[PDB]
Amino acid sequence: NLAPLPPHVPEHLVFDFDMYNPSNLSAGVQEAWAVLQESNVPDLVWTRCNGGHWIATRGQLIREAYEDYRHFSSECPFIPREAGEAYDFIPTSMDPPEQRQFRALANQVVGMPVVDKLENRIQELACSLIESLRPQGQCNFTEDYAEPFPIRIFMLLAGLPEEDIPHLKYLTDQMTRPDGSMTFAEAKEALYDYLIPIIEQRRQKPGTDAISIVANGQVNGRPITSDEAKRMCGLLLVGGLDTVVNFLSFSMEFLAKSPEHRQELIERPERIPAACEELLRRFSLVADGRILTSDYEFHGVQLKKGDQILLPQMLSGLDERENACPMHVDFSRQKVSHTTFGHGSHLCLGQHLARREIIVTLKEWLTRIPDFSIAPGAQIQHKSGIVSGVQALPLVWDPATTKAV
Ligand code: HEM
Ligand SMILES: CC1(C)[C@@H]2CC[C@@]1(C)C(=O)C2
Ligand SMILES: [K+]
Repeated sequence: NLAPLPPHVPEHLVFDFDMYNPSNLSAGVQEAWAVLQESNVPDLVWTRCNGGHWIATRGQLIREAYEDYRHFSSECPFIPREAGEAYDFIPTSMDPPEQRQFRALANQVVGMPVVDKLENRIQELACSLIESLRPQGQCNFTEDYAEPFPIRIFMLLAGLPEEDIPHLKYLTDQMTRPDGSMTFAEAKEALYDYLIPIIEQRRQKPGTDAISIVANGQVNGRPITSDEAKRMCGLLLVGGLDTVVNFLSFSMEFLAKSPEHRQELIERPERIPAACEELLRRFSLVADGRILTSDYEFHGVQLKKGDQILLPQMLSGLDERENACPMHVDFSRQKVSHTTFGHGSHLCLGQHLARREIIVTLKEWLTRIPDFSIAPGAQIQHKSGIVSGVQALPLVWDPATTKAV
């Protein structure tokens, strides 16, 4: 259903793309979004779906807008509008200058030095999951690896019990791919209800877990408030539970369908980090945006104060003006251009954790289960939203072709 076109939006710029249910979804979600880059589609279009909003369709505009926080504010960064208005996670809902003191604190719980200290446990968990799967000759990848591997690591980092995963995962998914049972505001209220007593507990009796570190932290040398600590911890949980989880499934679906790409990584393992970057480009998965702070003419188009603009991080790397033959996965691609982890002052703080999780997965899986395929018959379905994903990924292999390490 289509919101009436506002007076200021030109009719020739209308392209009614629905970011939560794109027309071409059955072709694969990145393909469905890539319809925005077909030959006669402008660089900046308006969709009347999901309340009405702009979409930048090309890397050049996506990058420019993410650099210009004075015109394109993160105070309302999600479509639809009621989700963006309710969204108050820190640091994402803040612009410079005030955003930066909170980044610095977040970076202390998810930054490179923390990832270094988690390295052994990440390795161990990946190995244990894959060894337990190996003799079985099949798995449901999304439930059996893509979910438990990154999520258990996050719950370890945060000092949260694993049995809380089903509830937290349900709430996080309502924020990014809602099934309709909860609004964003209701899912956020429920995440905060979970965190409130845990934050108070850990301010009274600090531990060394991520929640204690945020809740007792300072920002530019003054103490964080309880409310700030909640709004930061909520975001960290969303990052831990609904990013890498989805990305792994796109990457493994691809590797299951492409024996020659797996053979490349089996024959030349040194290539894994490069392969991780090219998969992060091809199977990019996030699309959020910004709100106009004022009336502003951008690339010949009159934007009005309060308009929302979706700036899909997914699209920059898929743009043939950034990467030739963008739908082709080439592990030797010379200049891998992408904004998969975002761009500008909100560049992902979890990207070092994400890459370590991805590269360990590829190394440890291909080492033990070098040969596998999609279960015969399976019609793999994607789902689209703020973070896109894979509904189910049934894999099979012959245990005789596997290796214990
Ligand atoms: C493949 C995995 C990941 C992708 C593709 C991803 C992508 C993104 C993108 C696109 C943004 C910027 C959003 C904006 O500008 O509005 C971002 C921000 C952030 N992400 Fe990641 N993310 C991933 C993994 C993680 C993980 C594992 C964590 C935490 C455990 C995390 C924590 C953060 C935080 C805290 C921010 C906010 C930074 C700020 O606003 O200054 N992300 N992520
Ligand atoms: C868009 C994101 C991937 C980024 C980290 C989690 C997420 C859903 C946000 O709310 C900011
Ligand atoms: K808001």
